Amino acid sequence: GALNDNPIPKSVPLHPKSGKYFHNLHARDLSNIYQQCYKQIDETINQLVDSTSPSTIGIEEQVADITSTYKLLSTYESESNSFDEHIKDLKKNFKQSSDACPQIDLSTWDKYRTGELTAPKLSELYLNMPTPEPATMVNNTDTLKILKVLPYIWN
Amino acid sequence: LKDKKPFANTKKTLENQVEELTEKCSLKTDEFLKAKEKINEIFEKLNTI
Amino acid sequence: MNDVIGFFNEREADLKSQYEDKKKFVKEMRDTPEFQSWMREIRSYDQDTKEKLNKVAEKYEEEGNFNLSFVQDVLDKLESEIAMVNHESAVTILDQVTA
Repeated sequence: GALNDNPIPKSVPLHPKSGKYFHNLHARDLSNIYQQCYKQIDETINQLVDSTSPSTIGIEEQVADITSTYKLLSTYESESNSFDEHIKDLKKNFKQSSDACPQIDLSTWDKYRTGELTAPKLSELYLNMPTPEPATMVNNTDTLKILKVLPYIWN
Repeated sequence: LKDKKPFANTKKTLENQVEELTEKCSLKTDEFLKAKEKINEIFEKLNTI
Repeated sequence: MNDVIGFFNEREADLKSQYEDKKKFVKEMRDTPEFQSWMREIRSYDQDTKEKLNKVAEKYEEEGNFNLSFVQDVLDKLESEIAMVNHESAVTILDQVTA
């Protein structure tokens, strides 16, 4: 094995200075943006009822497209939610493993750089972090109820 | 001390990595904020309806 | 790495202090005034005297005698035997007696 003559270790445990930095590591709360989206879609539903001529058919495609759009948007919100949950779990596990790994001094510097000491690497663990999945897709708004039933209600 | 010289060099390398990755985070944040701005513009368009 | 470099600097400050102190100690020993005086005394002997003293050095160091303790004890023993036993008149009076 090619040891690190580059004293930068392949992986190091959580240094407290960056432990604080690690505390700031989080996915941004986008749920406010999603609530804005959901409110806009509800207003879109209301105005779609308000404007569409009941004598004119052809809103089924509009409702289906906005249905797919809102499912996609809820999927994105759920992806971000599961991403944040995975960030939390990953942070907990990384902190536990790093604290289980010896802290960094010159001796541990050489051990970590040469691979003698191995610690969780947040870059590596983040790659190993579970991919954001749809966690609790936000379909429980009245938005998807109307976006689902409104083609048929229009009929 | 001969070791310490590479220690200093790769410490500077680490600092450069910090700077570049923070800048990349800022740029991705800017792009995501631009996406948010487009979403807000679509919000405004919806109110026109 | 910041902490590591600090620790390395501390450890090498300690090692540099020790190494410089002992290098200065060696410089004192190279050459110590006692060392120089002993070398001057050793080289001050003539040929046969230095040869005999080297042979006695081999003898004593084979016995472990070549030390300040044994040498000084021999000195003091001979001094006690000489000073307590106080030492031409004899020879001349003997010649008169014989004639």
